Amino acid sequence: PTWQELRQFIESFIQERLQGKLDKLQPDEDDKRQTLLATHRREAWLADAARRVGQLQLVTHTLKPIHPDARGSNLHSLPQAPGQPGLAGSHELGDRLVSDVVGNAAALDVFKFLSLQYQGKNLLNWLTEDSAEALQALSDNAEQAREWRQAFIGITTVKGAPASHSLAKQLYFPLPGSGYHLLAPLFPTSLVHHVHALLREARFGDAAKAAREARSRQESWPHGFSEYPNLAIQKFGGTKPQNISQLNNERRGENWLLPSLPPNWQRQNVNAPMRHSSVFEHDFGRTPEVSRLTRTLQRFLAKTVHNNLAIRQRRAQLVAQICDEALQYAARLRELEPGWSATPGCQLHDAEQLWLDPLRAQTDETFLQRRLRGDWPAEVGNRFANWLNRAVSSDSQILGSPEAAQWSQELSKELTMFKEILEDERD
Amino acid sequence: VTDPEALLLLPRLSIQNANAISSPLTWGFPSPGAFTGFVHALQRRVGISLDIELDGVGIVCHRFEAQISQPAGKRTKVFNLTRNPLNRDGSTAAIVEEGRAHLEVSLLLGVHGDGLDDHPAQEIARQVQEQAGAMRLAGGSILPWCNERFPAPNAELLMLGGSDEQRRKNQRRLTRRLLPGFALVSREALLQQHLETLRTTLPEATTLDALLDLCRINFEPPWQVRDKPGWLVPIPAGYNALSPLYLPGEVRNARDRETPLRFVENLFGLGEWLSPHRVAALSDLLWYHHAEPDKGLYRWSTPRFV
Amino acid sequence: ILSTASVLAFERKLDPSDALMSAGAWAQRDASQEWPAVTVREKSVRGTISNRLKTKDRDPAKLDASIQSPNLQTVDVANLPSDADTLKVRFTLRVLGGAGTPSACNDAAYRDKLLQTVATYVNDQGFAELARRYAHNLANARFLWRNRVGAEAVEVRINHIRQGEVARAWRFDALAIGLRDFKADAELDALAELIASGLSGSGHVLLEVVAFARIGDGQEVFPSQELILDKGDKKGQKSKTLYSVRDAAAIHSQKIGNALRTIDTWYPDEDGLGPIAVEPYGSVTSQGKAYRQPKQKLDFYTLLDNWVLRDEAPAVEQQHYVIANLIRGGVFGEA
Amino acid sequence: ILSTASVLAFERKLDPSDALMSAGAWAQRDASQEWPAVTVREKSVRGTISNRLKTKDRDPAKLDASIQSPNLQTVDVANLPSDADTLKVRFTLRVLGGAGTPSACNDAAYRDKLLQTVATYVNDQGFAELARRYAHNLANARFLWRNRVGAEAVEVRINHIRQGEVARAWRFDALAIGLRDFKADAELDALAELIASGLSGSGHVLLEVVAFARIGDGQEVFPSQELILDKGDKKGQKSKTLYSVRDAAAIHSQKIGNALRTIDTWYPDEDGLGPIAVEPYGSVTSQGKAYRQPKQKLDFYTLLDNWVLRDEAPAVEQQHYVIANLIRGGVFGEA
Amino acid sequence: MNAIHIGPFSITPAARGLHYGGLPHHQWTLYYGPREMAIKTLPDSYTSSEVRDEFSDIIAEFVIDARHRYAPDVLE
Repeated sequence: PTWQELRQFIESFIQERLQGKLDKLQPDEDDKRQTLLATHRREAWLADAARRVGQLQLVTHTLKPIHPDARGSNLHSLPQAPGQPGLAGSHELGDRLVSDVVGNAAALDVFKFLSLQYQGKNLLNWLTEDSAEALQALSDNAEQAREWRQAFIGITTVKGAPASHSLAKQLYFPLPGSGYHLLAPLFPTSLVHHVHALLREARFGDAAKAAREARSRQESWPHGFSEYPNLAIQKFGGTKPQNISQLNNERRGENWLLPSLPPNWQRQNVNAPMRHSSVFEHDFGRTPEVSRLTRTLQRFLAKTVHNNLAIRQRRAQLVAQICDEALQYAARLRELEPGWSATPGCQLHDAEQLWLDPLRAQTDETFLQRRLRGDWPAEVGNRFANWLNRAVSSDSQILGSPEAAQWSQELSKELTMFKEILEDERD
Repeated sequence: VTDPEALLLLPRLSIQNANAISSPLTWGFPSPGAFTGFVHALQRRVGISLDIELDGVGIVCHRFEAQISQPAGKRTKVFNLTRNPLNRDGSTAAIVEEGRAHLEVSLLLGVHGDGLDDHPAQEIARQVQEQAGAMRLAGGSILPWCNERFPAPNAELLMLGGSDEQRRKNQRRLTRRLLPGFALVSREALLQQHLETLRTTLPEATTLDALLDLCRINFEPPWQVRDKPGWLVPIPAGYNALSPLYLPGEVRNARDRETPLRFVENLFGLGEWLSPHRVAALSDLLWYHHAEPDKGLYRWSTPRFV
Repeated sequence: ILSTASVLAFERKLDPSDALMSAGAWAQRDASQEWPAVTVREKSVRGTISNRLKTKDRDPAKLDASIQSPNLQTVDVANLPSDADTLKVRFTLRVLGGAGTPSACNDAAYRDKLLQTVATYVNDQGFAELARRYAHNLANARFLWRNRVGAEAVEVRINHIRQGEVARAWRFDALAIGLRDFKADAELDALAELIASGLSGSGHVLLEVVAFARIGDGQEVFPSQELILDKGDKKGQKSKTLYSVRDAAAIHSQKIGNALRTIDTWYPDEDGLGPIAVEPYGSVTSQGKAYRQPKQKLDFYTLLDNWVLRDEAPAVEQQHYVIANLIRGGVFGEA
Repeated sequence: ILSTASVLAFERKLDPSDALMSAGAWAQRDASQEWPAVTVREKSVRGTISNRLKTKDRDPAKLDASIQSPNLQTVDVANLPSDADTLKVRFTLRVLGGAGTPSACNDAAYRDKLLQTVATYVNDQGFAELARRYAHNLANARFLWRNRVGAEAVEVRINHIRQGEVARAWRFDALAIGLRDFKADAELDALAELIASGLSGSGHVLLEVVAFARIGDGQEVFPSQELILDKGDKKGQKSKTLYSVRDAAAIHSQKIGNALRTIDTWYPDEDGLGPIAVEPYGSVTSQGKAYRQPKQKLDFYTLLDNWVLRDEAPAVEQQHYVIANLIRGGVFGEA
Repeated sequence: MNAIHIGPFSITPAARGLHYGGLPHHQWTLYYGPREMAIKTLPDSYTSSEVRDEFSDIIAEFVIDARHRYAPDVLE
């Protein structure tokens, strides 16, 4: 509200800056202290600040993460919020926005001087508007105030012609009718800073680690936490992160990428169930995915029926996931040797070996091809249903009530779909 | 945006070193934009000569493997790199980290046009196969399956079957072909529904927090885990405008001077990996471009899924 | 005025795959489709300090104290089995066409002038020398690198795959063909003609290259080592990590490409090294020194700019070097 | 001024393999190709308090309380069968040649000067004494580290493998050929000449070394040992882990190479200890001390720098030591 | 460094160190009185908090097993 108090604050801040640089330098000779006190205490320091602002720029999407030899145009832009649903971006970033700094790594003092909150809010909005409190505390003359204001406000604008370097990415996007646009994207440093803050709070925050310690002792807590597995680290500066940006200096590289991975990204091996009697309980049963599925089915078997429609729906796609994983497991056994089912053994699951190895019919033109064609084994579905009955909780309350009736009906639907899948395997 | 007259199953394509850096916030499988651009390049190179249109791609990911390692004492992961050539002064250049991964995918290409009746289906399927055999899919080469036990032939199937039973049988056999894999679909409606649920849970919640919550492993006290309906990966959903549309000659250092250039930024959406048996028709998995250049929103998605 | 393009790029022609490593016995190289793969294992090594001291650690007491601390490391190691003496290295190679066509380029007049320059080169002598040198680098086992060093006998079998079968097959003795001399042989000329036809074509020509090196019974093979940055973590890591694709030791594709690119014998320095990999500013990673410096008029950028803009056509060898750089690819163009 | 190179990497000559150890019967060792491999087993030990106390807990009450609760742990153990008295250890050695040539050298003038120095060494004194001492270390079973100390009789059979067949076979009584003296023997001189031809680059040498030692029926054998970082309770207190390749006990290749390198009898201290492994700063891990201190002018780096840069050729023994270091290989060179 | 005491537990370091990779290391062993529970080889650059966090999980599972083993019997 008063220019006198703003002058008092800025003089105070340059006073701690002066004493800090004198203490750090410890100048006992060469007349360094006199030059420091004659250049960083008056309006001459504001002249140097106006000089240094022209080399720096506040941005929200920088280009320097893309190959650091690329010289392009960095932008400080917030995209408009789309009407289309279910997608994220920079347009969610409102008041929780942090502005990047690009340029020299030694002139960033003017950035923290310009991002001050003296009377309650930032200097940027004060210098944009014609505020009586501002525009006079920094200059006694009007022309000096005007030139310093234009200098300190142009730091958020695009400097130079719009250019994206050769090392930067430019990606054609086909227009709906016979056209293309070039779409040079910039690295959203504001988004990765916001997600870095969120992930740092989730993985190293005080409440988060308190919840982790509560789970470690298996006790209750008013809130839970998150785990964030399979995070990837992409560093931008090999040894000098400050050459990219100040936000990339706060987090030294460390893009903290999220795991967009398919379910088969950790394929272990394929093995033949040789000397075992039933694959679904002996070799199929201890793959980690189906183990998790049957444990979720175990937990959901004994549950309240207040939301019984949603619970039955969830269990329906649950048992659908078990049958899908069974089909996938047979499909990946299809890449084994064609005649592994003919190996000697007392227990080799001959009833299910017709479905486990389709490829045996090629070598055995008359031994087992016609048997598999004519029989069309669908009792494998019955055996897997018996395995699922062995894998469901033995609750008599569900069996007496109609809950077991609904569970048996949805199981019958999933098993008849599964049997129809195994029906046309001879095509 | 259109219904294909046929589905073109590109067989198991071994992709050598695909860009594992899908987005500025996600890693792993390549972006669907890469696959849609590869299909558009197929149409631009061989689709026009065959008088057909190649729009829509189905991604199944029969096998995935990323060149990553886990350092000792850390639970996160780092990317294995390549030794670039030295500078002109004989010193090591600054390392720019890129992720490179091994794929094995088979693509369902949506075909519609007069070349389907003009040419045999096997001939156009073949010619598309040896056109794609000399291309790139996500920055990596394509391994063309030489001197193994038997190559997988390309197969084009017309969706207009002679009967409903014949169409259903053809769809199931095509699904049986690409069985050891998981179809990739988009879940924008699910992401919005979860965001509304989160907003009723607590206000002023952005869709970024809903996207993060749908992918992270949540632990709740009595210690259980909040279950997820599917795999629910976070994927880049396209590009949003960051600058006014410049003329083809305005932007310095452009790719060409015949195409307008607009600066953009990534849009992050929800995706799902699911078995191909859980889709009604195999044409519901096809990914399409949705540009809408007036407001930006240069998006790729798979509509007509549910 | 024919200003040079601000954005210039070339696609990687002649791109190989990962060299899968497998093991077996000699004189059974024909039935090697079922040879078991070479697996990367783990072993512990305990060494002693053997690096140079910085004149302050040379005190005997400090040296003895530092030796008394054991130096333990975990390394990835790849070995032939104790009953197999032959290492089989197999990879696939695609020779792409449209060799002189840039992938991205701004100026359309620069497009026409560059394509005219490549047309003049191809109808003057073509890819006869370049494909000859590439076929030589395929014929000798230069892509084995350290595996080629102490092998009793190396044989390279190269098959042309047209549709799904061997259209034409080659067999070479890699140790007879030198690593620094490019002679002429009839089978080598046929392979060079095939590679040149692939480079001049519109599609691609597929080759599989299978090399059998008789290393020794149970000896130690050398897959490509992976580049992992320590990034200042406090835990000690494994010092050596080997590359494998699916539980099978492999060599990186760019390593094989660098082996194939070793055709440049026209650099201004003497050929004491012999051929070097074709790169801009003639860099050699093993020698730590970049030949073809821009202070001399023999680097790729100045040679290309003089050839296409000022029409100053260089020597035939330098034209071969420029076109070999076009085969290699790269992201070019000034701001 | 010819300063030494910053990158002076050397590759390893005399490449050994992992030594797989099997078991059988003496006087049945001629047909020993079908002998079953020695397997690494697990056994339980209960250790008592037998270490020095720290002068704080030497009071009787705490010592008795510690004795009342001994520690239980599982150790990997390898023994012969109770009906087998001899151990067969088999590995293959490959002599490479080209010792003076570095694998990586960023200084060309230094590389030329070093090559000239090694060449004039070879012209003056070829690889005759070094190969003789390597032949001694092959003839006696020094690669049997603890399997040799109490053996009744040790026999080493070395076969030169040319084209997959035994071109020449050797047979030595490894207990007659001691671990202390480098004497003269006609068969051993032939082996030394073959190793010399391998080191000089005049021929390809691959040796298959088989050692038979009578330890006793069911007696413990000593394969290589792996490092254990974490013990825990999930693992059954695994305290010692032995090295194996495929369910077969084995010795690390670097241990075999260290046993071959034990040729250095020229260190400034007295040779009452005997030969030591050829290392920079002459270090011995068991002795905890470094012979050839850098303070004295007899370590590898100062001798090499004086020999190459200032042309100060050392004594012939020190030249042998330097060339043995070059054969051994390393990451020689400063930052 | 020095032994870390966590209630009845003690994390005492080895007197002599070692080098794993290129970094100095010491073996830190966890005790419950006279019972040795686990040994870990840890970098010398770890502080006491990181060494304690390395054994926090083993301490927590000891606590869980002790709660389940000696839980009082329940009347219904």
